Amino acid sequence: TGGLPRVADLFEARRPKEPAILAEISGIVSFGKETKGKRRLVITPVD
Amino acid sequence: AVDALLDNGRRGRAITGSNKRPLKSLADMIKGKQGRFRQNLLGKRVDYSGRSVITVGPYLRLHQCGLPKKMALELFKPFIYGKLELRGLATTIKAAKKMVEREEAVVWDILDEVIREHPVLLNRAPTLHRLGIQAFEPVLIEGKAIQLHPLVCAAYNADFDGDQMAVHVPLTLEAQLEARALMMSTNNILSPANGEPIIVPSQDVVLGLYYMTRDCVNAKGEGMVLTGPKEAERLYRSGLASLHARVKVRITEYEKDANGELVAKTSLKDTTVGRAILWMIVPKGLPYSIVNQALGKKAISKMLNTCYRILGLKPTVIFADQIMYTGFAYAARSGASVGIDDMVIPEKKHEIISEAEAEVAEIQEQFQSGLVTAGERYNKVIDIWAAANDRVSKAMMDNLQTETVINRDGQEEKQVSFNSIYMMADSGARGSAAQIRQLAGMRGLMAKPDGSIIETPITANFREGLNVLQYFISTHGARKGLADTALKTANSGYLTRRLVDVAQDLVVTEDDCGTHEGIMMTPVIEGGDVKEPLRDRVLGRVTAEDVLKPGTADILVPRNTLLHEQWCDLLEENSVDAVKVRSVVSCDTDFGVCAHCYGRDLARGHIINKGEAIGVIAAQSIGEPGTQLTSSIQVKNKGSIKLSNVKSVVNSSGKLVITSRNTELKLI
Amino acid sequence: VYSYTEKKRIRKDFGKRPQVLDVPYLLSIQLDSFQKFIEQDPEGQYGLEAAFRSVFPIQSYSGNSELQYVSYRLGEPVFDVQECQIRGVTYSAPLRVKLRLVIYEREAPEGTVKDIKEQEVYMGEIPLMTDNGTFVINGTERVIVSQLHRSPGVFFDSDKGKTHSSGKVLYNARIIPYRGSWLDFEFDPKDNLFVRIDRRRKLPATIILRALNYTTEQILDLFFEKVIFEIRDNKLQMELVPERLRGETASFDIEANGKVYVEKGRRITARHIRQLEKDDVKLIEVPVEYIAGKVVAKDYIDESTGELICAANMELSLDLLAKLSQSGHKRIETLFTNDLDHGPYISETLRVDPTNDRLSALVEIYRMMRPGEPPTREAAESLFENLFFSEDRYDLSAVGRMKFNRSLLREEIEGSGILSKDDIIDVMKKLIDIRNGKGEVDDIDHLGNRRIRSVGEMAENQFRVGLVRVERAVKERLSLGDLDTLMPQDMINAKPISAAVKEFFGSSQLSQFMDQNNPLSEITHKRRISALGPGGLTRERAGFEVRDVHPTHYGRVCPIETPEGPNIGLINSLSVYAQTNEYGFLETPYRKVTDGVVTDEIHYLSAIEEGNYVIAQANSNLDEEGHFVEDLVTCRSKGESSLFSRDQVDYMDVSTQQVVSVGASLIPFLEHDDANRALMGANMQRQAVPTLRADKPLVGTGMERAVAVDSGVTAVAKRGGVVQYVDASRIVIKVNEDEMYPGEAGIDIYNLTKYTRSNQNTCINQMPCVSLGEPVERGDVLADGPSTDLGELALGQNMRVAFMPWNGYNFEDSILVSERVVQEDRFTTIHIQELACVSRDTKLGPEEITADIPNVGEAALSKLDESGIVYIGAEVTGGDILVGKVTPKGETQLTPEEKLLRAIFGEKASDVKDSSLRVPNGVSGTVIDVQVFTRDGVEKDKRALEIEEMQLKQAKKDLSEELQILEAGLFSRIRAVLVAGGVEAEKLDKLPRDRQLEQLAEQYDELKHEFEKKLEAKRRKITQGDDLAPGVLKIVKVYLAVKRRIQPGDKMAGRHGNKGVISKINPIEDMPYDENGTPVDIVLNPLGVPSRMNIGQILETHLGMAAKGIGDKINAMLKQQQEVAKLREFIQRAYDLGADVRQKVDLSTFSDEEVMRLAENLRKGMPIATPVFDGAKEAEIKELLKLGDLPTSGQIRLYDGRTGEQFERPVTVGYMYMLKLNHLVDDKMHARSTGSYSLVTQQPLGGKAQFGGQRFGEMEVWALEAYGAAYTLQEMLTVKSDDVNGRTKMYKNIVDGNHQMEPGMPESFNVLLKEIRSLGINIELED
Repeated sequence: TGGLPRVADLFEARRPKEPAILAEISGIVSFGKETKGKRRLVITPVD
Repeated sequence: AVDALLDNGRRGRAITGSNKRPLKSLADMIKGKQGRFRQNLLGKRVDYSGRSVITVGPYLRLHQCGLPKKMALELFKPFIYGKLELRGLATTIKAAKKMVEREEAVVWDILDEVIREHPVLLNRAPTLHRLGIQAFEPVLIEGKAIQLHPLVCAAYNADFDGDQMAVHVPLTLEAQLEARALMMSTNNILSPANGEPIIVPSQDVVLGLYYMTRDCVNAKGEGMVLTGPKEAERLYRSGLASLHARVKVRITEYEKDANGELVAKTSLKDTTVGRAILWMIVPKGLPYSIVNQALGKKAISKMLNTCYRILGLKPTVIFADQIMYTGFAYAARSGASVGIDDMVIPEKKHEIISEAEAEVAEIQEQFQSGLVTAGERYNKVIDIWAAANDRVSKAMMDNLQTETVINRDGQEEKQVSFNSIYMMADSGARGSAAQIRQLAGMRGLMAKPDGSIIETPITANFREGLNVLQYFISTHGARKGLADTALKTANSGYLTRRLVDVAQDLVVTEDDCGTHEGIMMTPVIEGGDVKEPLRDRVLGRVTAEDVLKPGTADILVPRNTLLHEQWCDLLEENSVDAVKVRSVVSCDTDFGVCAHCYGRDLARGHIINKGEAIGVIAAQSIGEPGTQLTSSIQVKNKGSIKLSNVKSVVNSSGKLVITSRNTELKLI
Repeated sequence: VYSYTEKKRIRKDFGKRPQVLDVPYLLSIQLDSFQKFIEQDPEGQYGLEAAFRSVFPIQSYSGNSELQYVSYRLGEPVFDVQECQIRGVTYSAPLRVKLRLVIYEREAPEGTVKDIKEQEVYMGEIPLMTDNGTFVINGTERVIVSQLHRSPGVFFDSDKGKTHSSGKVLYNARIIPYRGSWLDFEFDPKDNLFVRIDRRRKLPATIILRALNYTTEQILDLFFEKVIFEIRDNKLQMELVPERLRGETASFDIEANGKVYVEKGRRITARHIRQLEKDDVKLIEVPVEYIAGKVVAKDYIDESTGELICAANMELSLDLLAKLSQSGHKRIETLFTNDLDHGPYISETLRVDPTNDRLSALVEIYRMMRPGEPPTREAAESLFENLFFSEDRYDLSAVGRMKFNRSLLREEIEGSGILSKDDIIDVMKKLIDIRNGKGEVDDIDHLGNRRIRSVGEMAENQFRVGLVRVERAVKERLSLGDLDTLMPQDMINAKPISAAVKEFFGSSQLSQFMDQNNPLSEITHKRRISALGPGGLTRERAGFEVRDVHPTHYGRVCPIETPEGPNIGLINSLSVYAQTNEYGFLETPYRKVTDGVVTDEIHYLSAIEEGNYVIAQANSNLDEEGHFVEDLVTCRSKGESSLFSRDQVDYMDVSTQQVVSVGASLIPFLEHDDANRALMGANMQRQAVPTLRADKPLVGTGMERAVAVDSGVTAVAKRGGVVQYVDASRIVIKVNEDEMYPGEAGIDIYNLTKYTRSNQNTCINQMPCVSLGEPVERGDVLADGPSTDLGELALGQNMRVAFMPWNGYNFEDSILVSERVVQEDRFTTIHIQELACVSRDTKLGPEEITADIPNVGEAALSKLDESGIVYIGAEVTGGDILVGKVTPKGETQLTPEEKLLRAIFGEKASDVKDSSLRVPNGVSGTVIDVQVFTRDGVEKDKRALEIEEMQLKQAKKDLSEELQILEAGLFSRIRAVLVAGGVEAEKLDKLPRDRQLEQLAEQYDELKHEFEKKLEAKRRKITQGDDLAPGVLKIVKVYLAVKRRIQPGDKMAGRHGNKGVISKINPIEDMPYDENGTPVDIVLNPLGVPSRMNIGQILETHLGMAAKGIGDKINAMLKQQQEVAKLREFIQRAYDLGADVRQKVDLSTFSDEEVMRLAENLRKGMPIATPVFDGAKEAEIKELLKLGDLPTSGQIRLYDGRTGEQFERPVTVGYMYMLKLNHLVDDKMHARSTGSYSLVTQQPLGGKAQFGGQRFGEMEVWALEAYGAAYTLQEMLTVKSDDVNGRTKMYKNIVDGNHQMEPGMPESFNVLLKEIRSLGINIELED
């Protein structure tokens, strides 16, 4: 929201609806296994 | 049987012979709700207390309040009993009862003896934050309501409607010392959320000093010379010249050119009589330049802040009181009245409404043909009426800004219009040109029951007529306001509840530990303008590392240094933008915090000491604001375009296209 | 135009707007509803008679005792309003019902054995509504505050985007029953026609159809269109019905007659249907696509080829097509639904309801009732048919059935009560319309879902309960009634009704204690619109939308009347001109405008009919009759307030004020005031102080007398005539013969309440306004209620208010007032309080009042007479004793050295103690009246008997008046009989009053005989009327009297929403005065306005300068002792001031004598009737300051009473009408630190009553944790008032003055250690 509501959830640190995921490790990322419900986001490190 | 002692354990609620009664529960009897029935709202009606409404009291000095005789009796008896059998003006304590049984004038003098320098604690009921608790000195008042020092009520947010303050007697010398240690009136000057001297002249006192220091073109005596602001005092109290005449008076402004020795600098100033009188109140050290303005509310609060910076604590305190007494004094000299015949309405207002009429008529007709759609027509309408209000603004605002011209040393040299409205609108006290302009100009489009906007404005202003139509537009507004605050209140309390919940055990209990870490402090340069500076974040903190200057290999702020005003002015002499400060989340102190990781910004400006349980003071300070909670970008900042880490390239037409997502545009 | 009223004081009729609606009695809106309820109307009138009719003929199974209904009769009002207010007995009348109790022959074609009619049966009483919409039952007036719930009819709901939770805008329905249970409906973009029954879970719609035993081809026979597919000579065609083509797209090249009417790729919107119904082409060629995707109805199998592939209800598939379209069927009748318009709801709802017969249907509806248990089948058919079809259960009536069927646009908007099959299905058809094409949804704010429970309607609710509550013991009593046994008052008692009526009209959330302080405050309490109530829109369910404002409430819902805070949209009350519409709506007054001419026909409508009619606004420019100036006029079309040709308006609003309530009307220039300070204004007039000298607002709106006449605070006259004997508690009237009853002449009487108490324990006194020898009119006043002047609503008093900053006595809320106020004692109140006393037998021993009084001497008895009771006007203070109360002691406590001495020195030596009712701690007042109640059966001793004799004298004096006037009148007839029998006129002059004889000689005696039964019936009510209560035989309620004046610290305000508290009432010696010398009386703060925006009070300030200015003209002209013509020069100026508003001139009336009174009445200003929105103008205002010797500006340069200089730039000065609030400092200042604490808990005794210490809260605790106050917090929640012994260990400590204690234990803390001690852990602090 931008007031009490969102700040309250800030205190419970609620994982959102569509959580923006961050790249786990430095390195190349690729695909694998098309939509079966999920999809492989194979982030293979180079280092 | 053991279970019968707890409650009945988890058996079946053991009753007694022919009587439904789960037998006496020790568990619930020492504890209960909200912990126990002491540490809960159930903490009984305290002794040494007096619960009643409050009243003003101008003549009430800085370090004091006024207390009713009757409450005084009920709240000082034991002292009088011990004092009557101590001196020998009563034989026994029961004989003492009899003297006060008739209220003997004798015991009132003994009452005096136990009131003269007896610290008192004042705590209101609607108090959710610590700024509702202070300490004072008694003054015998023949009345029913507890009088209070005016320039403190703003912090209390305690008005005149039904605010009942409870008085709590600091009986032990410790509590009495705590009064005159941290809870004293002169001990709660800044807000424990930010270092500003929290009490800013609200409205009455502001206007007083506003009608004092002010300039114009026409004024009796404008031009003569005086060798002192003292005779300047005896010049206007008599009234042989006007309060805004530019008169040469020799004011002796001072300056702490030394480290405590304020070198004297006698200067001559062609100044207005009002601000000249303002100086007799101004403590030496402060520069005359700060009181050579047309008075501003932001300036008037930071004036005491700079009087706290330059002159320190003491000079600021005593000065604040002097202001209050003359605040009322010249407030009366103004006789700042406003009635129907004193207001002014532009007949250019109904002229802009004529314009505002034309356009909307034509747009609805475009819809009758079928050009603009309903929504298209919607916003179109809204925009022209908003711009119309700005024209109504550039109407009533310039009108009431400088339209008064007076014959003086030429044709008719204009001076800023002395309109009361103008004074409130420039003092900052209560004059909000937006409210005022919904009052004298077209109020505008009010929201709708949906949460959107009724495209119909409140054309007819408040001074002039209003219809039932305009009312119902604004009806959602009334509703809206009430609802939100009425509930934000409750949630803000549970907000502070969760805050105490989280930090109870944290105490600053060390000074230096062993960490050379903290986090990077950076100004929130985002969007257009640079909002929060590097300075105002670090203002009142402790430098983490040895920081270099934009100039290389030249350290300006050594590692452990307390950054205050001058050092912050030092930070802004060069162009250092990023500095690290030792953070408390990086604080190596085990189960506690060290001062070299916390800082100094508190309810004072000095070093945080060991003994300051900070967890809960954070709760209150942060939970307080609960009630106040709710295409093609052309660059407007004039600077150099610096492409940071972005890989752009020139192709046909010379367009510097972008091929990377990390396009961070900066304005070096 | 005038009455004797205007002769005493004419209010200057200032109005400019042509008015038409004669404001009715403002509580007739309650009276009339009550009138349609209880009234002799056996015709079938919707009320008591239709109510009883509904329940009658009352009988059960095989009892053979059908009870019929005849009529009823109501007794006499037991007491008068006055006695009901003084003693506190219910004001009602015995319901004497005439029940036709007819017993029938057992097992015969109903032959009568006894056709008895049992009359006047006592079925309890019914509170008669006093003609001011009031109800005095116990003590003072409690009133039935109207409520509001869901209007009985039918509902359609939205809940779009939030209750859909996907973006699929929902639009469903409901059916709000009148008397039974709900019937909800569904319709989501999920494609669902469901029905949530009664309240519980959602069931398929078809679950009802099959309970009625519905065959599939009876259900689909009514719902949709059947598409006739025809295969002629093995070619596929369809009989084109373009009417069905709504919601169908052009997939194949739509060919008809060979012509391509529809190219492939552009839906058949509303164009190609025109092109096909121009020649009605119902023969088209279709390939294969168009048919493969449908569902068939009849049973057509493969008749030429030979296979079982299709029977009933099947669609087409890719494999089997092979034999389907080559088989060749002649008439293929399918079903029809389309994915755009007609949603296949019911066609899929049968596919959700796994039933197909009555049995199964019954079962699943029972599961909606009680889930988990299996039903039977016979108790299942009983359940079903009796939930919505039993007339002894489900009812809707003409209210529910009108809004039901008119919302269905039918004509059967009156008739049945039970459900009709095709009507439930038509609402279902309308719901299909709602989720596909037509139909809209009813929002809660529109009257559509709002029913106004009225006073009489709420009575029918409580009384219907009474009917059935006792009936469960009446019905079976009819079965258990053989022949000569059951009779009225053998089945029906009084309690079964008493325990219900007294429970809802005595103390209920919709029938509460009327806040009594201001007559206006009283009307705004009696006449009120609550959104809360028994089954109303509460604050735990209704959120913010139910609270908001809706346009349709113009002229009915004043959003201004409501407390300030959370509850702000469920308290909003009615608009004055409005009246209750029969179905639960509101008759909205209008004016019939025959297009271009304003007729004076005022029409009452609703908000629903408002949507069909276009209405002009009252506040518009009309001319001469109603020939609208501009070509355009404000026309509220169908919700939109646009501009139209004036020749189209069907109606027009009554008056410009026709939108708000009383508290807003009486305050002018709201056309300049802010809505926020408008609500604040509303709030404070309802809290209008009961002042001593009640002055009426000079500049009102003309509803002053209107308050007096529409309220019941002033004793009005029901006949005109010369007053004969006016004292104070009595006003004896002689009535003029033109309206003097030919029934025992006609001498009326009006008894005035003299210095009594109220709910607020504030004083009420009807002050005699009529002197001796002054005639009245049928409709004038005799007394003055609290805060009234000559009947006229006089709340507070107006003073010379100013707006100048002046030494901090005006900081935003701080107010500064002249000491002259309390120096004249103009603003003072009287608080007469009642304190109950108990005596006469406590099981421990029969109690006696005072009798044996120890623990005192004779000093206390100086005011405790020969009864031990307090004097007839004492000055009791501090801790004295009001009345003596004795109570016995105890067995276990008597010592052996006093058991022996006990059985010697009398029967009661040391047993009876002194536990009297004492003067409340902390009060110093005066006992005025003693309300005593002798033991029911046995009298008191002497004092209570002295009070009876006291009452006796006060009553005797009055009844003798009405006696001697008729007794001596007919004596004059006897003075005419002796003349006829030989003149003895002068002989009777010399003879005593004892000297056609039969005739009047005997009538003299009867009037005296009447006089006897008069006072004895009166003393009947004096002697045995002291019934107290079972247990407490003798009750003594004392009446103290305490004047509380105006002092520094009291919260005072005004009308325009300007609050504040007097900071320091200063001596009149500091008051800034003008050139004249007359100081100012009020000094307020200016700074608020530019953000407060209540400028009307700065206009009222300048107009106030004028309203009083003219008064000072006549004031000084009367000092010159000038003639009637000089004052009339001024009257004419002040009548034709400076504009053309219709002043309604007189001068044919006595503009000499009739105005000579007005002279010394108008010398202190002039009462004006000014219209708020459409009344006074600035041109007229400045004209009156010019018409007075006042400054055109209204701003004089004053000279400080503490200086004497000119407050530079003339200051705002003039009069404004002040208004003190009921917030008093004696109800705020309660000091408690030391005293006594409770016994049940360590919590102190009291609160905001006796002993008011600070009930320290948990969050202030947290403030002390934000500070370093730890040691003080220690003693705070422990040693101070929490440790039962630690407090004394501190009291005996500071009587030495030593502030030094040790770390003591919270002792219960010591018991907490023993708690863990009896478990497993334990305390043994080591080292």
